[PDB]
Amino acid sequence: LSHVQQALAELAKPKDDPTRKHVCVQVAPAVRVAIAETLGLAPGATTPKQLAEGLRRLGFDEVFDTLFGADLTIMEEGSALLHRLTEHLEAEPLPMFTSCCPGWIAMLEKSYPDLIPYVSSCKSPQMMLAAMVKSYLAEKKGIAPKDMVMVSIMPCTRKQSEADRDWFCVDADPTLRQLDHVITTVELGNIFKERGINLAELPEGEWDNPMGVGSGAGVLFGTTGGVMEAALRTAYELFTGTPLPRLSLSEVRGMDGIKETNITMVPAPGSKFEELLKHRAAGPLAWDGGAGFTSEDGRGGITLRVAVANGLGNAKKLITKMQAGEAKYDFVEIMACPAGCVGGGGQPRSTDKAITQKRQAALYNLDEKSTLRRSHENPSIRELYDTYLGEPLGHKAHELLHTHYVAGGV
Ligand code: SF4
Ligand SMILES: [Cl-]
Repeated sequence: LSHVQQALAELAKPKDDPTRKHVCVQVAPAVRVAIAETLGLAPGATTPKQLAEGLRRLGFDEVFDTLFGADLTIMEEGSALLHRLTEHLEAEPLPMFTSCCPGWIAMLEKSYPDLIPYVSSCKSPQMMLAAMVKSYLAEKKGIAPKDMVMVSIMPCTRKQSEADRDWFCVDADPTLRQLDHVITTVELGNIFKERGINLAELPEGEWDNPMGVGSGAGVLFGTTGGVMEAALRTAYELFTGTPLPRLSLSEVRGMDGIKETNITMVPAPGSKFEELLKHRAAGPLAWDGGAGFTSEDGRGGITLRVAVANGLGNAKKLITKMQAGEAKYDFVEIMACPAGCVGGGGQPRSTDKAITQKRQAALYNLDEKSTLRRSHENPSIRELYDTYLGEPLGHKAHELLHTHYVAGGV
């Protein structure tokens, strides 16, 4: 039985059935914008809450926004970056690579195992949310993890292999998956139509909060610009005490699918970061000790060099020049898909050459695009850490939200 068939089997069970399980679903933003195309409509032609209603009509007991998991990734990865930056100032290496794309993680383990220490140990947004629901939420609702089923709807054909990583399980039992089944945008679209469900004709439903209390998806109003940018912002604003605006990446000449930006950071006055810049300034990626600037009275500062690679072919050319020292970066994100997740392998096929641009544009409302969201300000995220996880990068956070990598692959 395919994973789609297994999830549908769990849903086919009446809710009052003695063997019925608590079936949960989480949905990626890339899915929500592209799902309307399965009806022959434009991207974004169906609202988020219409999809929520549709999923609830399939029989899901919980409907979650993957963005909640993304806030956890931003928290952990932002802290991780700040940590590595900190220990490199006072003399887990640099540059740091992000790790949300399983296509990158796969290529990392098979072709570049010597780069493993440089990669963030953060789990993906979907896996963090999954680990959370079968731990915190299970305990809150008095449900055994074995009686909870976690489904994700993804734009990606690789998110199942990510989920199937052996140790992504509960209490060292690899049969108790943190995330059981992954369904693609087109597969979900096919399920709706085969049941006569038209999303565009549905009323607005509502999301569930992974914290098990309150209303909404447990995510505040506004946008972050994605995990990488928000992780950067997290580190930046703690380091400088000043807000980081939305990033504008510029294309690197001579390199396809590579974008970059330079971010200058002056430590906040009186901070530990100001002490470290002052009191001390004298592998496969040996890293030049950083890009720093200073001046007359000692306005000491460091320049964070960031790169983004789409996709895997273009990424190899970047790594080559990095090892050659021709490309110098501190923070690198590698996505397997040329257009990123909005153009993932699980997305509808279109004749429109600009379909990925339409998807991106329709991702959020002009209202939401104008408002900056910060993960550490999310009351649900604050509560989860204060009352359950402890500190980011800590013991509990490492066990539930972090992972490891295997040289040679799995
Ligand atoms: S870039 Fe492609 S392969 Fe990587 S996470 Fe996004 S959809 Fe999946
Ligand atoms: Cl994810």
